[PDB]
Amino acid sequence: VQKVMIPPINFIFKLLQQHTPVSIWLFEQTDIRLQGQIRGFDEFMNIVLDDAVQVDAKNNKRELGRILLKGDNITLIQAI
Amino acid sequence: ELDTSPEDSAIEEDPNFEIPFDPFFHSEDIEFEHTASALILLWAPHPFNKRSGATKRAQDVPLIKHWYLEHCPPNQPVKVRVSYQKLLKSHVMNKLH
Amino acid sequence: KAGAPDLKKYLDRQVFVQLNGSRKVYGVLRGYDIFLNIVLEDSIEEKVDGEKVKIGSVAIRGNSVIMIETLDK
Amino acid sequence: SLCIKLLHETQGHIVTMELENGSTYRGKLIEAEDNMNCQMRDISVTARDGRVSHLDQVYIRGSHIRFLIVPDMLRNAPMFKVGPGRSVPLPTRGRR
Amino acid sequence: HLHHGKSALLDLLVYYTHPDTKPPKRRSLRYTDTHYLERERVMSIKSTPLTLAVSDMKGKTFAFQCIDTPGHVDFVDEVAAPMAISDGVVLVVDVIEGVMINTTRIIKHAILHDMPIVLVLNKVDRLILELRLPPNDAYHKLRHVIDEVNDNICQISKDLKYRVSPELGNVCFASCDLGYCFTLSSFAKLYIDRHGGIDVDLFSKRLWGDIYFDSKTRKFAKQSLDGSGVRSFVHFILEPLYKLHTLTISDEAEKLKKHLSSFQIYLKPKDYLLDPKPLLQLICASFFGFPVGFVNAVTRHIPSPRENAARKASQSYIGPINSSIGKAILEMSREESAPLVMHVTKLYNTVDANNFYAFARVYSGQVKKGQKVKVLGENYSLEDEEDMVVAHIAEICVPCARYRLHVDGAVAGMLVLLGGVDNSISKTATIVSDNLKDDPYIF
Amino acid sequence: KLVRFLMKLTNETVSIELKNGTIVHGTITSVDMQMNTHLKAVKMTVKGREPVPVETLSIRGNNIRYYILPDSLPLDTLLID
Amino acid sequence: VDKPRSELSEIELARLEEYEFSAGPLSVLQQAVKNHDQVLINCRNNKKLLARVKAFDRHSNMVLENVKEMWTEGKAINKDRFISKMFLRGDGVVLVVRIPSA
Amino acid sequence: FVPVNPKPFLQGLIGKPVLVRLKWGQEYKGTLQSVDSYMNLQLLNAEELVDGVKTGDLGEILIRCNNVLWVGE
Amino acid sequence: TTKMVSLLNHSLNVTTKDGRTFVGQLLAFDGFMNLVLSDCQEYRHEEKRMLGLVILRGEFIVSLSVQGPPPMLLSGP
Amino acid sequence: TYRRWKLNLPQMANLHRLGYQLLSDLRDDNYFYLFNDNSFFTAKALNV
Ligand SMILES: Nc1nc2c(ncn2[C@@H]2O[C@H](COP(=O)(O)OP(=O)(O)OP(=O)(O)O)[C@@H](O)[C@H]2O)c(=O)[nH]1
Ligand SMILES: [Mg+2]
Repeated sequence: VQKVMIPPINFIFKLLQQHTPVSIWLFEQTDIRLQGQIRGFDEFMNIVLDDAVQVDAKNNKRELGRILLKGDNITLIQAI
Repeated sequence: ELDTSPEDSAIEEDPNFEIPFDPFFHSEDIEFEHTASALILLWAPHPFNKRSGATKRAQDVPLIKHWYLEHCPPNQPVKVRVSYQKLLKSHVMNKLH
Repeated sequence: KAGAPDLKKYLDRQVFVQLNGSRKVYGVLRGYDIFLNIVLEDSIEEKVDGEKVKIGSVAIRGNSVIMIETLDK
Repeated sequence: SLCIKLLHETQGHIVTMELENGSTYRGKLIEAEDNMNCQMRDISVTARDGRVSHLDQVYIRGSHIRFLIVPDMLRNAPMFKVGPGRSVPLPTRGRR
Repeated sequence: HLHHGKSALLDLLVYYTHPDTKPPKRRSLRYTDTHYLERERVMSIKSTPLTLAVSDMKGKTFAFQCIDTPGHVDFVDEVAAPMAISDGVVLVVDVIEGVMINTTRIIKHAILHDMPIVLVLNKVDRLILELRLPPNDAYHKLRHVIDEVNDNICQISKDLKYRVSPELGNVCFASCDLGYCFTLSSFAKLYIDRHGGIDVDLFSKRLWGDIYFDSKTRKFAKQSLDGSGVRSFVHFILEPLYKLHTLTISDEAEKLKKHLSSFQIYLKPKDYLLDPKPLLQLICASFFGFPVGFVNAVTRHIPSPRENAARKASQSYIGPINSSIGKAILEMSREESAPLVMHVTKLYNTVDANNFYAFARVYSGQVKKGQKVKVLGENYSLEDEEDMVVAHIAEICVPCARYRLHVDGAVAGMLVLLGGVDNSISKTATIVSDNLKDDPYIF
Repeated sequence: KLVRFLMKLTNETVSIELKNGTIVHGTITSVDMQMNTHLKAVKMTVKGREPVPVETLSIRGNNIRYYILPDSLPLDTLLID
Repeated sequence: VDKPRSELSEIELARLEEYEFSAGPLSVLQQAVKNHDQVLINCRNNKKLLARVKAFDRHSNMVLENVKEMWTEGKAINKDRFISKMFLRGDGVVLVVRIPSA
Repeated sequence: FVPVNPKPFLQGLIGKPVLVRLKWGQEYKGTLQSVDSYMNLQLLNAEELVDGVKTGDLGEILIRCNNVLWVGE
Repeated sequence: TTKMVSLLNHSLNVTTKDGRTFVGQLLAFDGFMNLVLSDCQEYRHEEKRMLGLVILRGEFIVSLSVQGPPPMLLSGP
Repeated sequence: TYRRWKLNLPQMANLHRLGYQLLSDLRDDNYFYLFNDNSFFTAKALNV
């Protein structure tokens, strides 16, 4: 009847398989947020993004393409 | 009366629980070459269960004291029984004083 | 070496998380890691104004978690 | 670690800690870890400005602690010597 | 039961908290005997109390007020009387002998009085070095003993609250002669400290009955079809224990030296050239440190006096709970304004048989030396107001078996030795304060 | 490893600007491979504060911004292992 | 070299350590020391460092002699400061840029 | 359908022109030819694009690992 | 790190990352430079507050100094 | 001077085997129930 615990690494792995768009926050930059498709990650969860657009508080989207986001900055990972 | 055994309960959450390390002494075996003899010596009479001592003098080792500290063997003649008893009496007097 | 945080009592409960920079997120905890990386489902985000925007499934880095709070009596 | 041992000693008492924000927490410590992650109860939060709020159950991550005010009567807690391999300060009886 | 090792268990803690004490030449220390008669018969006859500070698995220090009871059948007075001012029972069972008649009696009387029980399976080393059972048969023997104890519990109350099982952290495996007393959690933590980060509770709850570990999948199975896996407890606990004992015993200096070097246990070269038994004691005291498993089990599964005040008041106290005295008992107030209520269930001889010490548990209030108290007998009531005796308090001590710690005053929730009030007390008595509200009731 | 260069040099006056911007000036007693530096008879100058001297003082390794070494040191020889 | 696995014993850790300066990003400090080139270094407090690098660490802990250090900040005024010798903790480094001597 | 991990992503990108972003607003352009395990990187003929404007040329650049925010193009 | 031991039971002032200063008697320290101070006073900005028994984080600590010395034959023929 | 000795495990086992005729085989001490020293002292005192 209990629900099985899911560790975060498997959560990101699942997101990788489902190709779910994500909304990545940042460590201190509150207003800048990044979105795109996740394409690869490591144990330190450096995130390799696809279709990375730099969305802002006023939705000032800017196309960044495929980028590597160093793990030190990701505060939150959103599912769509 | 337990509804679910603690065993099935323990397994049923995260059946894929994993631990990578091995027990502490893994390459060894629970019985070595000299284990049987070591256990035999562990429960031996006083001189033989030590491996370290202090080299008593030659005359300070009685070698047959346990023969008469125990009971007399049965079916012995009268004089032997009396000898057992008298040696025991001398030992008791020695210990009392 | 490292050590597993004690959070089994907080699993599958309405929990409130404070992040760095005065962030605040609701949700029910669904997992945790060695570095206190947590996973939330059906969570809700608060802003400074206070309007509640549903945020979704969430995987916060543990480095940013300030506190984890529950409200039940 | 002697400081972590004293923190564990605190468990069950009322300890005040302030985090990297500057807010101080007044409550009963119920759990502690080697990382100094703490669990608290009946907390009276005093923000940096001075506003007083109240919390019931918290799990403060240890990396964001500045210091703690341990109850005074713990100044007599024993500081055991720690050998090389031991990870907890306890009375010793073996070689070292 | 008799000679099952309950005094050796307390000697184990005393050896650690008192560095000056050393083992005797030809026998066990048997600290907390302190009677020339008991040292002659080599058995406990009186229930000597002992208060000392012990350390928890994580480092917290508790104040264990343990009372050592006799194991002989005839001396059950010394078990029942101190058990009325105690919060739980620590049951020591010899694994080789098993559950005996006195163990059964203690279990029945403890469950009958709603006392939590912590089980200690003593003399484990006899399974390895004396009976020479293989690890699997040893596991079966331990499990059979625990099942027998649980049966004796169930004969009184089938409640699931009273249940002893290692997976509940309620059972300690010990060898007080060799000097270790661990639980499932103490080995799970002992593994974890060495090998990194895995939750101790999740690991420890999977180290009991017929949960099987598969060495290739690294997962805990349930049945282990054919012989793919071996029982988790045997794989992770009993087999390492056997190998430790055998490495020490079997005269393998270099292998043991290397293995203890891996554990950062370093011995002087003369130490390997020791008698087998002190070598085992040294290895076990360096490998297993302070017996923190027993301390953690006792702290978790035996309520503190404040938490146990309600049960004590409901069971022992016979007056009305709604009164002022009853309320003072339930809150266990420590302030001076509170009524002083103490229960005396024992009297102890001085080092010369001249005067007695009253062994009391301060249920509420405060007591200072020189305080005026009125002593209530075993049958004092509204009909019989003539059993009260007004008496002073001469000296207050904290018992420590072979000595006493004198304290100017004592506080609620403490077990203290009272001097100066012994003349009117035969058997049991209740000591309340004179300047108190009317209608004092007895326990 | 190059921190060994720190403990090869000892007992000489050095000026340190710490991580907070403060400046200290004194002779080292001993420095650590883990970068804990011990200072004696030093000159404590807190940023935006009046300078104050103290007899002995120690820095945590993370707080060292840089050093100011004297010019009387055999730098070439001191760099060898 | 074919050992970036990051699970290595001491010998191969040292081997990768030397190879990293043999060819990796930190290699620039090697020939900067050998060729004695001007390098401009910026700290995290907006301070400028120009000097020769006599030696450097794997943590980029560099010893600098003959430093030309300028910091800017009333109206924006630029000021300089020359220190004969300094030890720099690699923690504060944001960037290094080499000025070729030739 | 083929996931590319960070280290493979950077080593399969050696010699290509990229725009690195720092934590603090500076973005640099150039070509990289050397990245080690700790992901601090070296550039050639790089220039400093403050606010997205080409002000000065720097040449070859050593960037410490932590200071970057992301890398792309 | 043998010098670190020599400051036990001394009175120390510790300047912190925040900018405050704690003065008190050192009871025990740690590898991460966690300091345990007894009868600790807080130097904010100077205002005096009694704190008591205080455990410092390692990161919080910037520098430390000592203000006070540690508190305190047979026969012949 | 011969004041302390230290023997191996094989050597002690061999000596135990070689002198097996002249040592007891009890290892229990419950054999001497009323036939131990203190019982003899008691019997001497009571004249039984
Ligand atoms: N082999 C072995 N012997 C033990 C162990 N623990 C205790 N003993 C021995 O058991 C005997 C009885 O020990 P005691 O401490 O007197 O036991 P007890 O429960 O106090 O006996 P009573 O006070 O009469 O109940 C002594 O010879 C102890 O040395 C053990 O773990 N292993
Ligand atoms: Mg006893």
